[PDB]
Amino acid sequence: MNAIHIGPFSITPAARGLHYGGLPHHQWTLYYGPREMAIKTLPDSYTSSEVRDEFSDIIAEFVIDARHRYAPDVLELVNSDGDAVLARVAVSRLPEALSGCIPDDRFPYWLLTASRPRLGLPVTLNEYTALAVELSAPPLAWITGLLPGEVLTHDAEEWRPPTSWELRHVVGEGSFTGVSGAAAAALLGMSATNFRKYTAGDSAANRQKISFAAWHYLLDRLGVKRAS
Amino acid sequence: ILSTASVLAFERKLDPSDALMSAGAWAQRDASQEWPAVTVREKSVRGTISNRLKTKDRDPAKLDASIQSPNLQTVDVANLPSDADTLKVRFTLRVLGGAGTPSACNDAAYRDKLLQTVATYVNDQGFAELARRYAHNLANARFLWRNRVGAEAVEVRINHIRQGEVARAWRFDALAIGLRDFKADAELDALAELIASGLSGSGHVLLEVVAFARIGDGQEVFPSQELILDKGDKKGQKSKTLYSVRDAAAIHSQKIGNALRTIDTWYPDEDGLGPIAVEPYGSVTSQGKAYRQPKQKLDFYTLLDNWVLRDEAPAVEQQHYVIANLIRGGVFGEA
Amino acid sequence: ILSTASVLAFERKLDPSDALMSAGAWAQRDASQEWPAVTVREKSVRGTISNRLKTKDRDPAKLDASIQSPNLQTVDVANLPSDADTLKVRFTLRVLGGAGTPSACNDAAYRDKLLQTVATYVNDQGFAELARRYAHNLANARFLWRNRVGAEAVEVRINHIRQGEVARAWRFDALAIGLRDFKADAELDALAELIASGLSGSGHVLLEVVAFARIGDGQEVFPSQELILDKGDKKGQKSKTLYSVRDAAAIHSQKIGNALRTIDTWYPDEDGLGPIAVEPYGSVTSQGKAYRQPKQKLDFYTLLDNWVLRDEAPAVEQQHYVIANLIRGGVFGEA
Amino acid sequence: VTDPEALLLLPRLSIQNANAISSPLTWGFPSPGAFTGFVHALQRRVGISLDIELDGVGIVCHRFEAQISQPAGKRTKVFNLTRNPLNRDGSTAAIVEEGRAHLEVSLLLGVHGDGLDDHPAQEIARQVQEQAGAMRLAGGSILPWCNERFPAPNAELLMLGGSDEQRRKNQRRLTRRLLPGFALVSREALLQQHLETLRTTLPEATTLDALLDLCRINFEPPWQVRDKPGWLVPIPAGYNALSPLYLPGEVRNARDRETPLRFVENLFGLGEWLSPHRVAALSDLLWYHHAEPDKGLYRWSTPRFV
Amino acid sequence: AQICDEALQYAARLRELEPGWSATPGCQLHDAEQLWLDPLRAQTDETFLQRRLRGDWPAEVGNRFANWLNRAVSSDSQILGSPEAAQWSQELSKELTMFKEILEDERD
Repeated sequence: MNAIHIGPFSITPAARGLHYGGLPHHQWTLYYGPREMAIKTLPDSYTSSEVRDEFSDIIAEFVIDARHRYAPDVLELVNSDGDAVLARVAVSRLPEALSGCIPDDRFPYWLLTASRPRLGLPVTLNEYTALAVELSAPPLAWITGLLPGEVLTHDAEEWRPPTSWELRHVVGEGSFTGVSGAAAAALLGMSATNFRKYTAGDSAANRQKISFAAWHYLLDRLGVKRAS
Repeated sequence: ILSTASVLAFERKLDPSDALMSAGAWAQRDASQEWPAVTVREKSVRGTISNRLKTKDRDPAKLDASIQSPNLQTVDVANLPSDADTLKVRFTLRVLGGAGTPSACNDAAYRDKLLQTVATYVNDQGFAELARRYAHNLANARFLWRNRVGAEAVEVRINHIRQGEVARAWRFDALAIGLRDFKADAELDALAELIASGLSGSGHVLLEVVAFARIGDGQEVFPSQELILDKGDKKGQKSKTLYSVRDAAAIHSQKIGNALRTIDTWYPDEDGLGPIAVEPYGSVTSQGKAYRQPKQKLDFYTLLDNWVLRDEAPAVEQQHYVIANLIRGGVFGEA
Repeated sequence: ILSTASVLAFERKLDPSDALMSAGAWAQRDASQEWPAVTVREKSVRGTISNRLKTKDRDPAKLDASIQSPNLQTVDVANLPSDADTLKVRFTLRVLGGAGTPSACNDAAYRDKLLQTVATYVNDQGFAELARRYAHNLANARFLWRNRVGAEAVEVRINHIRQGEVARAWRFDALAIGLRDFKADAELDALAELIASGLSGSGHVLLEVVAFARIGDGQEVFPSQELILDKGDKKGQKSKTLYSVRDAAAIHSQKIGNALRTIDTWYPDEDGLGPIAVEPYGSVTSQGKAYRQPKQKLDFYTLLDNWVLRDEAPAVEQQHYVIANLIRGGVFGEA
Repeated sequence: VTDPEALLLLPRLSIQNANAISSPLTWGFPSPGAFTGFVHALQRRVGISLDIELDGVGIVCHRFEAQISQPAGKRTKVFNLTRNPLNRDGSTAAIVEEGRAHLEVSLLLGVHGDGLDDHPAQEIARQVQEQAGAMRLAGGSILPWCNERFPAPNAELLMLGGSDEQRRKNQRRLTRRLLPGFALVSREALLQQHLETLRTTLPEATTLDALLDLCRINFEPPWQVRDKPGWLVPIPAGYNALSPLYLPGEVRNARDRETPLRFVENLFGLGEWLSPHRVAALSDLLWYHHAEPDKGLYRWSTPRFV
Repeated sequence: AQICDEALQYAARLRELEPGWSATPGCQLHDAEQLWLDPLRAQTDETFLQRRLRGDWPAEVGNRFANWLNRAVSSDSQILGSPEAAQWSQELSKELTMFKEILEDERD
């Protein structure tokens, strides 16, 4: 039939139809952009929901692998013993004052990384509050690992507007944020048709590139990047 | 802000070679160049049941059925030839230097502070007491562990190799140099000065140490014991194997290194027993009891952190112990 | 607008072979073509507690219980025989050339601009400083990583193997030519022009490099260490595994290539350490830190993007660093 | 209802096509009522002539194979069928979905009576074995082990042991004989206490829901699996009254006009498969009838289990 | 208890194998466990290995299995500091006592 678009995922069938068993069949292909992940032979009597549910397990497995592959680093606030983890904060980036650190009794509270050669600093609760305010990761930060670096940079000259694929990562249908086009248009303050112009690609007519401030505020509102 | 580095890996100094064991007769030691090496051999043992029972094996008939089936093993034994009352053991020791510089480190500020602390220690009291104690551990055959215990006479020769030829020969008498007393001797002071030059980076020191122990004719010598995977049968169970390199029984290099590290007479408990090995938490495996417990704050890690971070320099013997721990190397830091 | 290519993979120049370790004696190195190889053998190690305790193992009873259960392991060990003090290391290095041309480049115009940038570099200064520093890393045995920190005397012989035969021979002293100073020498300059002709594309360069180190008789030599699958029992744990090719200990080829790469002295930090390996963001594994941070604007990517995209040519030292990274090669560009 | 004086071990019996549908709600291993009825038929046929009684059966189930298949695209299973003969007009008859299973079970039989003192143990054991070799156990023919390597006779072990250690050694040897299998026991107490646990968790919960919860794999959110004490299969636990007990000639088209008929409904309980070394005595595994005919409740269970 | 049950169950299906698989040639075939792995080789060998299992009475093999069961415990120092490791060792000792007693009377 036609392709099923689940966020950045495209389930497109082969135009040729086979007759496995006695019933007609089609070879359905699941792509994440240019990379295919599962080619499966499914009947022509299958509805779109059944074709979606056939690939839903591989879709959820790829989502879990993307969450566990681009998870933000974790800073642990510990006491002077350095064993009882008093607090845990997921940070988008580590403090620049971090060096190879083991806690002592010289300072009551210490901040460490969750990595095995732990990097940390002697911190107070006010300074740890300031560092957690400045550097904390947003909840859906792992989608920034599924986006190119040139659409997340904060400088104007080294920034490219995202395509329809990278927009469909976070905005509509089965996007990884989980929001729809109407909700993401409500967060940006634009109309439904104006944002549908942004989401839909194809020809250049009725298709514009999103601006720097709108894309960055959308990633701020969606909890993907720059959202402390 | 000077926190301790997460990795503080230290290369070991006083690197020993593997100590090969040969056998021969006393007073032929000056012609001990081509002595036949001690060969590890097999011998079969059957044994009675002799461990402590758990109050249910103490029945008469069941213990009778136990002794009626003796347990069978094939043990590797190392014995001298019957025309040989003297065991020769040869190794080489390399004194490197740069004891305070870690091989791997995380914090460069902590690395620089530790380097300055070690350089300060070298500045007031250089590698003299530790080198004298290591010279004493070379002088007595402590690397002949159970292997000079019942020896009538022990002799140790320590030669200094410079360009493939001998430079300074140190013929000793390990009966006179005790295993408990760290006294002073002119040849021991000369060997201490050589290990001082090696440890301070002044020069390269390679020492060939040969120990001759008079055990007995055809008696049992005690090399390093290996590990058995126990993949065989139960009759020829191979319960004990001894270490060798090429048809020649030998001692492990780390056993020799632990023998040279037994200089620590500054543990907070009573030192009437004698010196223990240089190690964190002063742990001798024969006693099963750790002197320098972290409760008493006399271990290596608390003293090193107090010395470097808080600048609380300990007692002079304790900083001798700390720098000796840095000489022995380790994986200090977070583990 | 002349943006950077998304795919900018580069092949490595200066490809080293695997460095085979053998064992032998000094002054027999002129006939070291029959020397027996260093064999990765096995030895058993028994250990007590020597790591930092996390405040719960610091109780005396728990620590003594941990002492009474020692961690027994088997370690792969590489030692010379007791009659062998010299460690020989032999590897071949192939200098290719064409370091400007990427293996993969999405953008033609970017490929033409990068080729013009490398061409204007070579027209300004050819592969002469980089080849001199690479020849210095050839002359000193920096590829002998831990087999030089305690070596008494190291010697390096480099032969130019043109048609399967020695076209030009060089003999050096790896201890006189230190790991810190890039001085000038006539034989070093001749090797520099040979590597220059290899890197430019003038000719084909294959170098047979042989290294001899005065470690000591029976001492432990240090090959490259492999990765442990950690599947067996805790008794025969196999904590350490060394690298061998055919019953013969060896160093990994990329370790040799990294040691030859150690020429980067122009990083913004001080010269207290010396040269580091030419990596993107100047990384050093032992120090655990990155010289040439992207924040201080001296990493390879910022310098290359200024040099190529916007014609902001850096200083000649940073140009040497960029061309040395191009010789080193890597998967540059956005994935 | 009584302690057996002896235990007779019928060996590995290969039942060819047993009724895999044990109950209207469960499939798989057949009903324990089939095994108890088989032992009562053995007592009816050869038990009376040997002056012994055969009550109580312990099932070991050394091997199970189900004549099933998994269709593609479904996680459930279907039963492989048999082609019934055509009708008198040459057309295919209506198909009744009946499933089959190849079983290999060994049975512990409780023997009590004076005939144990009148015959050798191997004689009565061989007589009940050669009687059972021409019978059916759950609707399937019993393969009587022809032309293999080493056939297995019985081993009737007297439960009146002279000493406790000799009785213990006899029970352990008899457990070692029936080793590659699982004793199937009844768990009315465990199912009732799990019903009380669910009623404390949530009220007005029936015994059916507690039986269902002890069979499905429960996934708990933090995603772990709620564990079970044992295998915890749903078994047919007997038959409950659905009609008054009619007269023997009252019910039309009955099996015989001398036995009273009463329409019943299946009773479902919780059974457990255990390794047979986890029991105090092998007489605990015996499945006994328990009629209570005034209130329906025609059950089979394992009394004296724990 | 279930785990050692399965071990017996494993030995149970080792009664379904060849009578003399343990006598085949091999450099390493776990000969310490082979007295319990193949009980039928006592029929194969009249006196080469039939009397060995009777005289030895192999019940220490479960202790080896207990070593494998010691790989089934968590590597937590909080259990070792508290009496949880004591209770674990107590129930382990009781269940391998039962396992060794089961393996003792295999000759009957």
